[PDB]
Amino acid sequence: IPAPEIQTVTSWKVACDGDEARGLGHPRVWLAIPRDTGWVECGYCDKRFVIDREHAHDD
Amino acid sequence: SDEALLELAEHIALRRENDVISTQVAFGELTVNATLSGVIGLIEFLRNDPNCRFSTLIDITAVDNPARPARFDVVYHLLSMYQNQRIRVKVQVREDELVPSLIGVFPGANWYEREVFDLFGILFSGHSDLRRILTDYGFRGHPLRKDFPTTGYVEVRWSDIEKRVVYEPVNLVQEYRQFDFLSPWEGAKYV
Amino acid sequence: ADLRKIKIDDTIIEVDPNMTLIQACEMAGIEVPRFCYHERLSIAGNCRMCLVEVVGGPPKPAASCAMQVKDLRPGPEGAPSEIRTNSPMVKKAREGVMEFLLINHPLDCPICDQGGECDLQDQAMAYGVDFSRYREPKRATEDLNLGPLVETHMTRCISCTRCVRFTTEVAGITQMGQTGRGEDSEITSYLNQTLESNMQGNIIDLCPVGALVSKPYAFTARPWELTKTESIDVMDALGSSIRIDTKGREVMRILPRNHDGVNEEWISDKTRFVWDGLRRQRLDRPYIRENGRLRPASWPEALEAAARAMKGKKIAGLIGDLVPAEAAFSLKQLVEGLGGKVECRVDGARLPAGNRSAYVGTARIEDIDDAEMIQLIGTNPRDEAPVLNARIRKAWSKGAKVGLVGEPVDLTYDYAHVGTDRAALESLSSREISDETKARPSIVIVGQGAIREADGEAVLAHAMKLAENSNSGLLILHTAAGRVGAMDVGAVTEGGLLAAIDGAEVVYNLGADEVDIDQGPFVIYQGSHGDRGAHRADIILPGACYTEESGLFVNTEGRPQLAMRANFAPGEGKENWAILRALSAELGATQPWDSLAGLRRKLVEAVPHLAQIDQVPQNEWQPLGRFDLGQASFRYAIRDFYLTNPIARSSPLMGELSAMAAARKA
Amino acid sequence: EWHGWLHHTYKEPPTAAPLAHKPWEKPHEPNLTGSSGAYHPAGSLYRAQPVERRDYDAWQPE
Amino acid sequence: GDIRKNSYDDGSMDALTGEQSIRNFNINFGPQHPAAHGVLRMVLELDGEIVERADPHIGLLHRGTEKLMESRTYLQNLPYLDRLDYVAPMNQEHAWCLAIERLTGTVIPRRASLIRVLYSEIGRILNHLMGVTTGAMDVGALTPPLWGFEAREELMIFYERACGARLHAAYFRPGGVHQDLPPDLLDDIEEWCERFPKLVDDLDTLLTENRIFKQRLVDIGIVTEADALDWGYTGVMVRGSGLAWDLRRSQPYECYDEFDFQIPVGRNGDCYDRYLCRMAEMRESCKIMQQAVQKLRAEPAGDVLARGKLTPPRRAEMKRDMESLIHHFKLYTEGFKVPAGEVYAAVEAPKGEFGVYLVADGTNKPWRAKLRAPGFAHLQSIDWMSRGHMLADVPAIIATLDIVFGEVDR
Amino acid sequence: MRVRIYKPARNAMQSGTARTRNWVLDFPPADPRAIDPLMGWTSSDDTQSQVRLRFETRKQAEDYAREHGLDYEVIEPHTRAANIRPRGYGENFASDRRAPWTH
Amino acid sequence: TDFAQRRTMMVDTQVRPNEVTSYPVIEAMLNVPREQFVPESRRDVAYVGNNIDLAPGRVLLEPRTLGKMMDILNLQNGDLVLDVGCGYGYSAAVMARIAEAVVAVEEDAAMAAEAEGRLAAQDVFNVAVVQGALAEGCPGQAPYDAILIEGAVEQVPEALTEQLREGGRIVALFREGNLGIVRLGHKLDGRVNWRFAFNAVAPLLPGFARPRGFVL
Amino acid sequence: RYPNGEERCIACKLCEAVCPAQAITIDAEPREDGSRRTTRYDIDMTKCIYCGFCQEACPVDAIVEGPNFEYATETREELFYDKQKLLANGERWEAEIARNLQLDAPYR
Ligand code: SF4
Ligand code: SF4
Ligand code: SF4
Ligand code: SF4
Ligand code: FES
Ligand SMILES: [Ca+2]
Ligand SMILES: [Ca+2]
Ligand code: NA
Ligand SMILES: [Zn+2]
Repeated sequence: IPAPEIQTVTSWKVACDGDEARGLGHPRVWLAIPRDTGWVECGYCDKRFVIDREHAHDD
Repeated sequence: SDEALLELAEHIALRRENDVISTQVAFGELTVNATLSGVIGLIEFLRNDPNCRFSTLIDITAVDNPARPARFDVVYHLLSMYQNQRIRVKVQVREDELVPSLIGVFPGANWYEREVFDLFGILFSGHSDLRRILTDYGFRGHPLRKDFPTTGYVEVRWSDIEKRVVYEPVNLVQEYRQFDFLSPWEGAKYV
Repeated sequence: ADLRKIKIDDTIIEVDPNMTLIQACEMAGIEVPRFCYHERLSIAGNCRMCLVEVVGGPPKPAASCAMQVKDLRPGPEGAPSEIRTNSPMVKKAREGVMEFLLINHPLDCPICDQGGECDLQDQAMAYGVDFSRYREPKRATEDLNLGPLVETHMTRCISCTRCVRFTTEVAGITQMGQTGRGEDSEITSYLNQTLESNMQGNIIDLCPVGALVSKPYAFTARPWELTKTESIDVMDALGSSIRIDTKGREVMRILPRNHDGVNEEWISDKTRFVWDGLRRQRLDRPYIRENGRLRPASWPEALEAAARAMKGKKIAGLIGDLVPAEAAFSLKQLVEGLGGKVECRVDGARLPAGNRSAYVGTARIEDIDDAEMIQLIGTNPRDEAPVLNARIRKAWSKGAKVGLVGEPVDLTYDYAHVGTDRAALESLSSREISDETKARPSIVIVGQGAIREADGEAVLAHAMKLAENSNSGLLILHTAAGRVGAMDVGAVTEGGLLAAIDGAEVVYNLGADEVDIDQGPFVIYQGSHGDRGAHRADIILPGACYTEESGLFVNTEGRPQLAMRANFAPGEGKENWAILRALSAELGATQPWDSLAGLRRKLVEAVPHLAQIDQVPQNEWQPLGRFDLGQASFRYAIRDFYLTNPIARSSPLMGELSAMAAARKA
Repeated sequence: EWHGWLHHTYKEPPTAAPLAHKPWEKPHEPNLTGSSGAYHPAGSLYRAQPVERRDYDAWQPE
Repeated sequence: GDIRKNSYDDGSMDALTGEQSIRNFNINFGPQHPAAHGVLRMVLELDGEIVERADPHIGLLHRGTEKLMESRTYLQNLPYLDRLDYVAPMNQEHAWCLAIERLTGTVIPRRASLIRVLYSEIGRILNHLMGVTTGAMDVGALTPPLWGFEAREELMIFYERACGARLHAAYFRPGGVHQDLPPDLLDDIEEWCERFPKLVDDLDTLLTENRIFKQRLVDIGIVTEADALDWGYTGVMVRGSGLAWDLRRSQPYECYDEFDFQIPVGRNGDCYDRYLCRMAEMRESCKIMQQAVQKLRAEPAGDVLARGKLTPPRRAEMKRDMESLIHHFKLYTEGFKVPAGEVYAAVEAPKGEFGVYLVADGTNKPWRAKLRAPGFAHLQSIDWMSRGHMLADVPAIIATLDIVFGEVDR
Repeated sequence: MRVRIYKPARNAMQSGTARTRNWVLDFPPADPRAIDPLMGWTSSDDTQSQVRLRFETRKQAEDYAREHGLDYEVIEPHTRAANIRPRGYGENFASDRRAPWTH
Repeated sequence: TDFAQRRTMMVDTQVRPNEVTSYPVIEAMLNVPREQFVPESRRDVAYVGNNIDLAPGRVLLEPRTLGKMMDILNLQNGDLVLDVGCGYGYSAAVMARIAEAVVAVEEDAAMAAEAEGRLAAQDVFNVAVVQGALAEGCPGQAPYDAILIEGAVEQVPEALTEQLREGGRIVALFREGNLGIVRLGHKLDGRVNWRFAFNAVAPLLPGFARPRGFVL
Repeated sequence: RYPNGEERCIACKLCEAVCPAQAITIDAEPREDGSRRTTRYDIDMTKCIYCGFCQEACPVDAIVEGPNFEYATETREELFYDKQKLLANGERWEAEIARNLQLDAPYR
C-alpha cells in the first residue's frame, strides 16, 4: 500500500495531528525517524515523514 | 435537616422500639430498618403520628441480594407534605416468605405490591387482587431477580400455521454482549 | 517467627519483619500504586509511585517496595510503628509522580493494545490529577526488533525495567539492557537482535504499558470484550494454569494465571502462542477410506463402519499425548471389554505399571525452590518444561548445585557435567554420601529420554537408588500431558507398544500422532487435527481439542487438574468421551454412563485420588530392583521444542519460531 | 451541495458560498431502496453470490 | 364504594338484580382506541353506560427498562430516562443526574444549572401543551391540538438546536449538560416567549368559558385532600384540590430559589380546576424561561460539565493532553464509579413527582434502579375516580390524570 | 444445569488486585454458537449464559446453588503467597550473588 | 377473610379477560371456593394469579390456565370427564358443576384422602376420587368424553388416550424446556390429533416424562 | 476519511464500547502495511437509538451522525450497514459533514 501523503522534513522528530484546525484531526503525537531507514509513519493517519539527509539538522 | 432527621429517627426508635431494628442517615436521607412482623404497625404509626406525618406513599419496591440469607429487601418510600420530610423503610424478606399487605393503610399500595410480586415473586398476604401486572399473561419467572436472564427464555412470533402469535424458545441473531470494564484499582480514600 | 506489629493507616497488623511495607500493605488489604515492583522480581525502586509516609521519620516519603518492616524505627515505648498511605503528603507525592510519568507519554490510547487493561491509565485515573500542565514537545523513541512474538512501541516505555529484570533473572538470558543516560536512556536488546528464549512471551504481561505487546494478538480485541475461562495447559506435562480468552467462537489469546505450586505465574511460548494453530488443520467431519481415498461420511455411517471393522477382531488401543484421563479410561473400558489391548506409552517410555513412585516419583515441583542439590539425568528441562527449568534456575541463584548426566546443553545456569552415558549414571548411584550432605534438601529429576530404550527400567532403578542414597526427592519429568493420567487408570499392556500391536488387526488410534502405525491393521483415528495419525487412518472420527471440552489431566508431579471448556469444536467435532460412548452402542457393549458426570463417577471409583483435584498424592516408595544398564549415551526426548504435537504443528507461528531457532544454530 | 441551505443549516446558498470538496469524495445518490442498486449485506440472498463465512480452516485429506 | 347492585331513590329491587351477576356488559376500552393512548387496555363494566367497574390492564408497553439498566454503565443508562415520560424527556434525565450527583458528591457548574432550569420549563410547556389540547380533543374539540402542537413544534426545534434531537435529547449529563447553547438560540427562545402568551389566550378564549367545555369538565373527577393521600397523588393532581405543594419550592433543587414564579391551585379539585391549573402553569413556565435566558446572558463564560473524574474532557484537550486522553478513554468505556449507597432523587416533573431510587454498590453500574412514575399512581386510581360516571366522562378522566405509558410500564 | 463457582484470578496484564476479592457463580455456555449468514454476527440460543452471580464467600455461592438445585463445581483459588525476601532490597548487592544486579 | 370478594375479583380480572366466554365455566369458578381446596398454609394466597404448590412437583394451576383449559374442552351436561392429578380436588369440583360426572385420579394417598374429605364438605356428589398412578388414568370407568391433565407433560401415554371416547377431547399442558404449550386433542379414527391452544407453564407431572438417553 | 484520503477509523472500539444499544460490531487486524484498521464495521440501524454517543467517544472523528434523514428502506436488511456502506455515506456527505463539524467545534 502506498502512503496517502509524504512530507520531507529536516528534523529527526516530527509531530502529526492530521493537519486539521482546532481539534478536527487526531491526537497529536511525536514520531522519531530512524537514522537507518530515514522515514516514519503516523499511526493515526498513515502520513509518511521522510528525512532530507543532506539538510537534516541535528538538534 | 441532618440534625432534624437524626432527631426524628430517635423519636421513631423510641416509640416503636420493637418494630425498629436500626436507623441510618446517609446522603441526607433517613432509612429505617424494620422487622417483617412489625412493618405494617410502624408504617401506620409513621402515617398518623403528629411529629412524623407520612400520609403520602411514594412507592414500594424490592431489591434482590442473592448473596444474603434473606435475599430480598422490600423498600417503602413515604413523603410528608405537611412536615415536609421523607423517610425510607426497609424490611428483609426471605424467598417464599409472605409480606403483609399495606393496602389497609394505603389503597395505592395495591399496584406496587402487584409489581413486586410480578418482578420478584414475593407474595403479599391480605392482598385483594394479587396477579401479574407488567409481564405477559402466563409469564414464567420473575425478571428482576438477579438470576433471571435479561432476554428471558421465550419469544413470540406469528405462526401462519396456527394463525396465532405463539411463543418459541429465544434465538438471538447476535448474542447479548456484556462488556466488563471494571478496573482492578479501587483508588485511595484520602483523609 | 517473631512477628512484629505495625499500624498501617488505621489497621494494626502482625507481619514477618522481613516483609516490605508494600507486602504488609497488601496483607492488610490496603491498595498501594506501583509500576516497577513485581512480587517475583528483584526490587528496583525506580518508578517512585509506591511512596508512603513513615510517621515520625524524616519528611522524605519512603518507597514502600524497598523498605522492610524491621527497618522501621520502633514506636515510643514499643508501640507499633505507623505508616500512612492516606496522608496529604502521599496524595501529593502520587500526583507528582503520575504527572512526571505522563509528560512524555504518547497520546496513543486509541491505537495502543494496552488500552482498557493498562496500569498507567487505571492508576492515572485513581491517583493523578485530571489535567495537564506540560506545554513542551514530547520525547519520541525508536522501536526495537525483538522477533515475531513481541511488538515494540518504545515511546510508551516508562523505564520500569521489569523486562530487563525478568529476562535476566527468570529467563536467564543477557540480551536486554538500558543503554544511555537520563531521559534519553533506552531499553534495548544488544545489536537490535531478536530475543532468543522460549520464555520471552512473559514480558508482554510484565510490561505495565503498551511498550511490549503481542504481535500475534495485535489489534484484534479489547480487554472488555473477552470471555475468560480458567483452564489447564496441555502443551507440556507441567499442566500450567492458564486463562483462555475467547470472543464468540474463537480463542483470542492465552494468558498465564497464578499457581504457586506448578508454574508460578509464567508460561512458555509454546503454551502461550499456539492458539493460531487451534483453528487450522481441523478434522470437522468423519471420513471413511474408499478405494484408497478418504471421503466425507456422516456420524452414523462412520460409527457403523468402525463397528464393522472392530466386531470380532483383535483390537489395539493407542492413547496419545493430549488425551484426557476420562477418554483414556473410556477407551480402556471399551477395548479391553472386547478382549483387546490398550497402551499409553506410545513413545516407548519404560514407565513401570502400578508403581506410581516410579513413573511419577516423590517430589513436588515446589520442592525444587528449596533444593540445595539438583541432579538431572537424561533431561533437558529447558525444552521439556521451560517454566520448571526457570524454577531450577531460581534455586541455583540461591546457591543450589546442579549436576547433569547427558549431552551438555545451555540451561541458563551452570552445572556439573558428570558425564554423557549410562556409565556416568552408574557412578552416581554407587557413590557414598556424607551424613551432612544427605540431610540437605535435594531432588533427582529423570527425563523421558533416559528411559525410552531397552534398559529404561534399569535407568529408573539407578535413579531411585541415587534418590534413596541422597535422601532426596524424585521427579520423573514427563513430556505428555496425558501420560500420567493414562497410567493412573492402568491403560497399559505388558510389553508396551510392540506387545499391543503384535497380531492386532484393528488399531484404535486415540490421538497418537508421534508414532507411525505400520501398514497392515485397520486404523480408526480419533483426534482434532489432521496430522500423522489421520493420514494413516481408514476411519476418522473428529474429536474436540483441549480447549473445547472438560478434561482431567494429571501433571508431571501427579497432581490431577481440571481443564474447562472455553469454546466448542468446529463443525461436527464431538467430545472424546462421547464418541467412545456412541461407538460402544454400535458394538453391542454400551458403556455404563450416559454423561461425562456419569463417566467421572466410575473413574473416581477405580482411581480414588483422581477425585481430589489440585492435590498431590503421596506415593509409597517402591524402588525397582533390576539394575542391568546399557552402554549407549543418553538422548534427549524432544528434538524441536516448537513442533511437539499436532496443534503446535498446525500453528504457522510455531513453524516460524522453529525456523528461526534453526537459523540461529546454523 | 444544497442540502445545508435548503434545511436552513447555512445562511448562504452554494452559489454564493460553495462548499469545499475533497478529491476522494463521491457524487450524490438518491435513495435506491426499491431498485436493483439498493445496498444489501454481503450475505444477503438478494446478492445472488452471498459471501460464505467461516472462522476455521478444515483439514483436507490427501 | 360499590355500585354494581343499583340503588334507587324509591328503594325498588329488581328481580334480575337479585340473581348473581354472571352476564355483565364488559368492554375492552383500548389498547387500539383514540382515547386509550395506544397501550391501555381498560376493561369497563357498564350499566346503561354508567361505569360500575374499571380494570386497567397495563404492561402493554412494559419493556424491562429496569432490568436492562442493570447491565449498563451509568452513562449508557441516561438515554433510558428519555423514553419513560417521553413527552418531556430532559425532565426525566434530571432525576438520574441528580441521584448520581448526590451519591458522588458532585457540584455542577452555574451555567449548567441555569440551562437545566431553562429546558426543564420548556419540557413543562411541552407536556402541558400536549396534555391540555389532547384533553380537549378527548371531549370533542378538534382544533385546540392543532394550535397547541404548532407551539410544540417550535419548542422541539429548540430541543434539536441544543442537542441535535427533537425528542430524545440525552442532553442532561451527570455533571451538568453536554454542550453550551448558541447565542442565537437564546435570542430565539426569548422571541418565542414573547409570543407564547397569545396562544394561551387563544386557547383560553376557545375553551375556558365555552359552555360545552364546562359541562364536560366541571364537577367531573372531584378529588378531595383525603383522596389525594389515598392514592399517592402529586403535581397538579394535588394542586387542583388546593394543596400548594410544588417540589421546586417545598424541596428546592437546582437554582429555583432565585426565580420568581407562583403556584396555581384549584378550589374544587375537578377536571376543570386541573385544566385551569395547567394553563396557569404554562404561563408561569414561560416567565421562568424568560428569567433563565436573562441570567444566562448575564453570566460569565464558564463550562457546562464538571469535568474532573466524572465527565469526559473537551475534545480539544482530549487531542492534546495525555491526562485528558486517558480520562476520555476511561470515562467513555468504564465510566465513573458511584460510591455504595442508596438515594431517592425526585423532581417536579410535568406530570408530577418523578423519582429515581438508585442503589449503587461502588462499581460502574447500578445495582438497582427503580423508577417512580407519577402516572403509575394516578392511573391506579381511575377505578375509584370513574365509578359512578358515564362512559363519555372516561376520556376526560384519562386526560385529567395526564398518563403516558412509557413511564407507567417502564 | 452445571454451574461454576470460582474466585476469578488476577488479570496477568495488570497488577491491581481489586477484581480478585469476590466469588462468582457462572452458567458456562451450554451449546455451540453459530455464525449469522447475513452479517457474520455470533448467534446463540443460550440466554442462561447471560447470568453471572456475585458472592463474598464460597459458602454463600455454594449455599445458593444448593437452595436452587444447581449442580455445581467449586474451583479452588490459587492465592499468590508473599515472596518474602530475607535481605529485601539489599539482596541486589549481596556479596554471594551469582551475577551483578542490572537495576 | 372475605374470600367471596377475592373469588369474584379472580374471575373478573384473571378469567373473563383471558378469552374465557363459556358462562358455565364462569358460573362454576364464581362459586367453587378455591381456598377450601388448598393446603391450610396456602389459604390466604388461594386467589393469587400463580400456580399453588400442593406437593413436591405438583401444583394447583393458576386461575387463567384452568379457566382457559376448561373453556376449550367445551363440556356438556351429559359428559363424563377424567381429571388426571386432581390434587385436593378444586378442578374436579369446578368441572362437576358442568359435566355429568367426574372421575378424579390422584396418585398421592395423602391428597386423594383430602380430596374426598373436601369434596364431601362442599356437597359435591358427582365426583369419584380414584387413587392410583396418574399415567394409568382410570380405565375401569372408560371411555370418557373429556380428559383434563392438571400438570405439565412431555408425552401423553397411549394407555391414557385410549380411555378417550371417539370424538372425545383431551387437553394437556406440554413442556418443551422453558416453553409450555397447552394443546387440545380430538380423537378421530382412533388417533388423537393435537392442536395449539395457548401458552402456559407448570411443573412436570411424575410419570409423564419422555425417554431421554445418550445422543451423540 | 482524512483530507489525505486515508480512513480515520483506527479500530480503537470506543464507539462499540459506549454504544447503549450495542448496535456496533467491529473486527480488526493489522493491515498489509501494518496499519491498525478494521475489517468489519457494522451498525445495526434497527438497534441504534441515534444518541450520538459514538461520535462523542470517537477520538479521531471517524464515525459521525450526518445530516441525512431520508433513507427509509423497503426491506429490513437494507438497514444493516456494513463498513463499505458507511464509508460510502462519508464520501458522499463529507462536504456537509465537515462544515457542520466546523460550526459546532467551539461547543465540543
Ligand atoms: S500504555 Fe496505557 S496510557 Fe499509554 S497509550 Fe497505551 S493505553 Fe494509553
Ligand atoms: S519496555 Fe515495558 S517492562 Fe521494559 S522497562 Fe519499558 S515499561 Fe518497563
Ligand atoms: S448513535 Fe446509535 S450506534 Fe451511536 S452510540 Fe448511539 S445507539 Fe450506538
Ligand atoms: S469509529 Fe472512532 S471510536 Fe469507533 S473504532 Fe473507529 S476510531 Fe474507534
Ligand atoms: S513500586 Fe516502589 S518505586 Fe516502583
Ligand atoms: Ca500505510
Ligand atoms: Ca348494576
Ligand atoms: Na503490556
Ligand atoms: Zn497523523
